[PDB]
Amino acid sequence: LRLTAEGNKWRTDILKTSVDTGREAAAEVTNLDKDTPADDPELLKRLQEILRDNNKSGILDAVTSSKVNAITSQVVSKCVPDGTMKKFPCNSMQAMALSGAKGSNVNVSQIMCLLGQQALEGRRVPVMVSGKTLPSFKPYETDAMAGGYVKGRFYSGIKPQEYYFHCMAGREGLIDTAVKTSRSGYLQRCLTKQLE
Amino acid sequence: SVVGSLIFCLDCGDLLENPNAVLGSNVECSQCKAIYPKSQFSNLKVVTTTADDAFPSSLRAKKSV
Amino acid sequence: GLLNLGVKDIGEKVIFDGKPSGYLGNKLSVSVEQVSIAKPMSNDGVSSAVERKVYPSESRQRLTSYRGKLLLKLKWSVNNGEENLFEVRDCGGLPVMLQSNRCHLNKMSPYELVQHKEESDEIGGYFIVNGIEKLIRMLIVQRRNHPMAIIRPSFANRGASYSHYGIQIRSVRPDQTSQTNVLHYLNDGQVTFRFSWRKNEYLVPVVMILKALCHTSDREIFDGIIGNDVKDSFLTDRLELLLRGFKKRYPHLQNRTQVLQYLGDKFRVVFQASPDQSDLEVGQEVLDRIVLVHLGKDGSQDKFRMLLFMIRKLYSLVAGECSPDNPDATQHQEVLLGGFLYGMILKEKIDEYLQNIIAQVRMDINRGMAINFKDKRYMSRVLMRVNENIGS
Amino acid sequence: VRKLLPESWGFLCPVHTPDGSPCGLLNHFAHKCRISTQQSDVSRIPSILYSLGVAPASHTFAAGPSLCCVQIDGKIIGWVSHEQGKIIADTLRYWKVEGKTPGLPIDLEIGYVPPSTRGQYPGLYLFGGHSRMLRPVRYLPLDKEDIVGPFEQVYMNIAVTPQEIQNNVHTHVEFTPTNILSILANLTPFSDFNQSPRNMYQCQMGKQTMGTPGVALCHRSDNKLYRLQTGQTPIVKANLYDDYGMDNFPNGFNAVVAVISYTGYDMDDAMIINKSADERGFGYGT
Amino acid sequence: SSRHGQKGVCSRKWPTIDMPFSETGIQPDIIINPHAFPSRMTIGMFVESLAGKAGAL
Amino acid sequence: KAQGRTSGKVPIPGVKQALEKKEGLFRKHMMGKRVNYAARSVISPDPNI
Amino acid sequence: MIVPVRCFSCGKVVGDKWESYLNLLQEDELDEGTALSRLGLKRYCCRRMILTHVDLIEKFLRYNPLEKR
Amino acid sequence: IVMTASAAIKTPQMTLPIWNDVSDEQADTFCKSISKVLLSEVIDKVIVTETTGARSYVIHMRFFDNNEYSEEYDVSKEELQNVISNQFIHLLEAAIVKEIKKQKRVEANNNMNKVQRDRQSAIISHHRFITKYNFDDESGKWCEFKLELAADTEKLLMVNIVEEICRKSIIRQIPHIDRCVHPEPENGKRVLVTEGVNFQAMWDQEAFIDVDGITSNDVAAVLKTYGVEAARNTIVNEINNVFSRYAISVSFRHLDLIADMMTRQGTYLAFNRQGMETSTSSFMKMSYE
Amino acid sequence: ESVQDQPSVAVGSFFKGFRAPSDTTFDLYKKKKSEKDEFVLHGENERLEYEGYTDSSSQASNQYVVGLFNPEKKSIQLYKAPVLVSKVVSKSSKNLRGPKIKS
Amino acid sequence: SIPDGFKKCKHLKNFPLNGQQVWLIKFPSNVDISKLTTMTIDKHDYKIMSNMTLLVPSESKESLKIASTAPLQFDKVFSVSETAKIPAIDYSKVRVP
DNA sequence: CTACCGATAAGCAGATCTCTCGATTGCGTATGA
DNA sequence: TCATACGCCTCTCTGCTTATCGGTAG
RNA sequence: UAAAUCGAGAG
Ligand SMILES: [Zn+2]
Ligand SMILES: [Zn+2]
Repeated sequence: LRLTAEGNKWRTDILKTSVDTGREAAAEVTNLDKDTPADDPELLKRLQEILRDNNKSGILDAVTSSKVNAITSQVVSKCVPDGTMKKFPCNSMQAMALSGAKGSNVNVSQIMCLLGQQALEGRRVPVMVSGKTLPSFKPYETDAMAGGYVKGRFYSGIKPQEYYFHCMAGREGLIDTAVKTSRSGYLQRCLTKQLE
Repeated sequence: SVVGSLIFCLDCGDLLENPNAVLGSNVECSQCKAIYPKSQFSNLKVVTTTADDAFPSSLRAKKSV
Repeated sequence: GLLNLGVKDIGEKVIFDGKPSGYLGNKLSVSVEQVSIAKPMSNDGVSSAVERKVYPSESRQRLTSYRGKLLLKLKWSVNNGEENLFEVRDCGGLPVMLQSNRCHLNKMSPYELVQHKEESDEIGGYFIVNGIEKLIRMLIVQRRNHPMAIIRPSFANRGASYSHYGIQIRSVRPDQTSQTNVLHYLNDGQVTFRFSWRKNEYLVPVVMILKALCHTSDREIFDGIIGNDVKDSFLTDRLELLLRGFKKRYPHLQNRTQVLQYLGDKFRVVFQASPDQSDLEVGQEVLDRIVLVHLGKDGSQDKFRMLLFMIRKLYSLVAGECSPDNPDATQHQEVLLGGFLYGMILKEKIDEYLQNIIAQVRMDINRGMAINFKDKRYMSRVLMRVNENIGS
Repeated sequence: VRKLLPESWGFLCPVHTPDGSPCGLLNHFAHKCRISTQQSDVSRIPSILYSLGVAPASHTFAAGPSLCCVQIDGKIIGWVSHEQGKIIADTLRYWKVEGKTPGLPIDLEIGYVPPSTRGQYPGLYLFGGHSRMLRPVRYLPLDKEDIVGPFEQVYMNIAVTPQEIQNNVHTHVEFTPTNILSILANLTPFSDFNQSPRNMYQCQMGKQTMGTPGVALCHRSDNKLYRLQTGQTPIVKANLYDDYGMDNFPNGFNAVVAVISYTGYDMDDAMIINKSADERGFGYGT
Repeated sequence: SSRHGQKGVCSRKWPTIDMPFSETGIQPDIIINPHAFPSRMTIGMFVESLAGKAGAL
Repeated sequence: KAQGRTSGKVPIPGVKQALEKKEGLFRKHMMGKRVNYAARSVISPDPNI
Repeated sequence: MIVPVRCFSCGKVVGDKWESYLNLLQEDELDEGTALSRLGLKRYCCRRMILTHVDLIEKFLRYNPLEKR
Repeated sequence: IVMTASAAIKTPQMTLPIWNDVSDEQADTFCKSISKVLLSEVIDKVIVTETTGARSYVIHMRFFDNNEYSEEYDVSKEELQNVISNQFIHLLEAAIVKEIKKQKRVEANNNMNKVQRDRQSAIISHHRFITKYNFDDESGKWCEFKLELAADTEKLLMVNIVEEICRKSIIRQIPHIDRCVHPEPENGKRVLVTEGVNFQAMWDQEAFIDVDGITSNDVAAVLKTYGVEAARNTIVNEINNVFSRYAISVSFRHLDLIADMMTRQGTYLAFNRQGMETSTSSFMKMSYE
Repeated sequence: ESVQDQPSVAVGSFFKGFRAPSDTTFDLYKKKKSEKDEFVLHGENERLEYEGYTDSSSQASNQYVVGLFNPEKKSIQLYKAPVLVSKVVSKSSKNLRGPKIKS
Repeated sequence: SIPDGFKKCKHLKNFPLNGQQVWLIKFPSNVDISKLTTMTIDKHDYKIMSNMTLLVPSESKESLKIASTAPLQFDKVFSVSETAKIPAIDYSKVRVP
């Protein structure tokens, strides 16, 4: 599961460029000019209206999710295959992912390089009524870190806020998994009763 | 006593009946029975405008922001 | 204690007998003023003397419950203090819980706990019933004493009010018992108070209670709901609609006394009242028993002010001036402790016990007995003819 | 209803929940969440508020969200401006944290909602009643412990670690980040390295283990008991494992594990246990 | 099960002789397939194994 | 279709209620029955069969 | 409960070493590692058996049904 | 699709294939022409003035700027005035009289032209209790009309009913059509999609839309207007495109059998008791439910 | 420059812009307490009854002071006046009631 | 209707109003009235910066009358608000690495 | 003019895999002891 | 005085079905 | 040997 020194250097250098991605995405969504400060009163007001509404929030979440997904794709592409301390076939994780024995490249990426952005239902993490995603974060925080985009990995561990966001995502996943099995049963039963 | 369409009694503070539904030329309070002549208040004018979130239109988004 | 506050706020339940005595013969006013639970003890057969001490280890081994005696003293009052007959009546063994103040392990050190066969670090918080451990699970309920702007389609859908807005408040009496008030909204420009005294629900115009709580003028209501917001045409129009609707529907109620009388004779059968309570008295009773209980009796001015605040909040909500409060967000939630539920159930069981003895007296009235309320023999005869197993 | 809201930060455990039908509904409390069970002394609070600039509610002529309605457990105490209400909220929190004012109990929750645009209804809300939810956090001024609740928390900035405190932003900080987790979630070793659907599986499964229920089993008549004959304290364990005195009830054993594909009798989830170890008492129970 | 939600029924009582012995002579008392880890990503188990080995040493 | 219930404990199911729902006679006793000569247990792997 | 007689992984007898380990910890100021090394437990499989033992038997013995408390 | 035979599906649309010779220009214009526009979509605000000096009601219908709304929605000031004077007041008076029945249980208007005065008098005669009417015949920016009413009635909101009337008023709409967006072509297919099903409307627009390849998401409308076999084809296509989007392959024999069973009577049947009773064997239905 | 703790004036609160004829007059009361005494203001007229109280839950926590100020001098004459919350009842409507019990 | 102990005040001091600005100062009970914005009084800091109806003694100085000219409202209103000290944290000892 | 025929508005009825444990079972009353 | 038998003792979807307000011919 | 309700679980 380890990386090389140069692989970690690449990963951290690319992740350093994700600091302003959230602010730029928010500014683009609110139609504000780029390079605007993250604490601009007009930007804060526009994000306030976006949070109050439910469609502007969805648009902003989709745009920021696309940006952070581009960032994580860059990180994974540059680091996963040619940054590992052990290479295939010596790397058992990589061999298992590539040969289809168990797991996949997304699992290997989450373990080794980046855990990506947490999506609850095609959307970022929920927001309080005060514009705060968590007590640890500013109101109307224009930061990908305070949007569910966790920069940690399961090899080096995840910070507390990232842990909370990932717990949210896991809970939604388990709820949907529980629901779908009961959902399909009535459809199958009616189909087979008529077509038996 | 008079703020909008409402008329209040300056003595007790009860809603006086609408002057357009009384005998005429005067209306009295239903509690103090004080004399309120129909003069001194004839323009019961209210101005109201719809909320900003009442007419969601495509041009509404583009006119601002 | 919560139990003492509950029996104090229960009040006295009154019955009459036919013995010509303005209303019906003499008066009986049964009430409870002290509920005491004792630590569990064993009679050891009939030996008695100094009672033995029971322990949870003994309860577990015997495969029975671990309960202590429950004591209530009845204030058998005849003709409003003419002749009072106090009597402490046991009500069976109330299951007590471990490590509580009414348990025998309340302050025992770990060495003593090991000596008494419990555990090195035994923790209570549970009841032993029929030799089987049990626990009253903590439940999440609405936050007390807070009016929350709530938007719900289930209001207009199958609601007597026609809107999906409202302002719900779950007030709790000082004896830890809840009574919720829903400030519904109507599409035609008025607000209807809603509550559920018994298992059924009732609706009352809000301005009714607004005038009934304290002596008020219509200008006072306008001031309370609109503070310097004279230019707010929305608020002024809604307030005018509400006041005109009240004056049109109830032109007779020009005074607090007669609006209270109307409330009283509207709520007379359900709020069980003897043929002694006047309409004004029973109206004040239902007012103190239903609307804004968390401010308690003798808080009519505070109830009036808080009702004005609730109305302003509802109008601001329907005007889009404030977001709805999420019922399921933990920000707007509290937890029912589990012992408070025990207190509520004890208060209701005491109420049912008092109503049962009064029903026995009424059955005696319907039949033909000596029915002398001043006779200790008759009082003990009617007290032994009613089930008293509150502990059971 | 089952969504993990961010308003449960430090009150409800994000991990501790039973996967399946009761998921999200049967949650558990954080191990440091104190539930108030008594009514705090709120007699002197109205007297303090009036001195701080609150106009009396009896004679105020004020209404609407444009004014900060100060309440105490559901009683309208007075009215004040929004900025003044914020100042009173901060001053009340300071006086509550510091141990000099007699009228203000530390358990009192000062919930303040500043004005916004179509936000929550504003006003200064004070609570001291029973059944409240309380959590200890470190008030950054005076470095002293403070008590907050869910209603007051969602409007206040609280850094998760002392290294992330920002200038003029954070006024509180968690004592440790690990007090937002429940028991059986703090006890999971290296819980920040697993997928969350595995931390929650471990939380659900730590209750089903055949450990030791108690030591007084000779004086109990329980219908069914699951006893582990020989348990061991973990080599790797959280600092809270001995804080709660959990070594009195060992739950399992330390086994020499080999992450190896050798036997061929374990692909999906199966496991292979040494025969000789089993014959030596490994994992025995009654 | 382990402390990271790794379920699994015991499959066979593998005799000690057939168990893969190490250089020091330690024959593990529990074998867990390496394929269980990539999908669940329970790296906490990997950290815990070596941390416990260092602690026991 | 029964009329008359003040408090009660449980309303006795009619003959119709014995044949109607998922727990009724049809879906529980002819569309699926408990079977003789059948076992059930936990599965463990075996690459040698 | 009481100390296992044999180490699970290999089979070395560690049932005669719990009291010695406790004495080495109490009387002398020996660390757990040094005490285990002195006892003769070189492999970590043997070391864990005495290092992580709980000894719940002492807690169990306080509940004696055949002696007056 | 399969288990309820929803004739009122949540999201009905058609696929309109544009001709190969029509560019994006004259296509977006066609979309704006076919899309539905409401009266509320163009009103900036309304300023209701109530006076009892008998119960008058002066409504000032502020409008969006002409140079932008006539380009966004392709609706002219003449059409705006026509729809107002023909439907807006007609609905407003009906709502007002219904409210009364239930209860009982910019400044240049003085400088006016002869044509405008005649129009105002005509609309006053046409409608019930309107005392004045004017329109911005040179800018299309406002439309005032007094609404003097009887003084015996109580106070009325006159704002939350004007909101509803504006939102329910139709400026230019074809039945069962809401919006017509122009999505990016999938693979060489110039596709125009709508938000509703009404085939006969697009049959007239042969110049822009190739009427032969009009395929709709809805099945009941396809069955009603094209026949049973087209309904079976669209059933198969809809039940397949959901699987394809989820990267799951189901052989078309299964979907063909399902569609043929669903349209075995020439009607859009379903797999429920309401589409089950037509069966020879009764025990099967009794065992079903 | 000179405070007057002794009862000189008092300020009431009926509603916004409460106006009464100049012939109307009120009477003041004073309980026999030590500090922060409760005040009751009484009055009557031809057909209206005027009354007021002071809320003890707030009158003992804050003080209200009236005063003057010269335009060219800082000489301020302090005057302490309590605040009374008041209500207005019509004399004819004050005795208005109904039947005790409706049979 | 005289409540118990609420004796009618025999006499009241004259309250001059003609001859001119009328202000209200909502002094907290803690502030000493006898001894007399960043004003400093006693040993604590304070913030100083038609609602009610005013009454004035009549000629008989045994009753209350509403003051008016030829009504009269207070020219200015002040509320002495008690303030505390909120000190900035020491970031050097707060942000421990 | 007025009856047959429709076109909503409202209410009504019926729906929304197996397996293992454990616990529990009513008041209310009224007359022969 | 007092026990066991008799008498009861509040936030989802699809249709179908009935009643009631409009219209056309005779 | 039953039958219903509630509670706790496994896949
Ligand atoms: Zn009056
Ligand atoms: Zn060994």
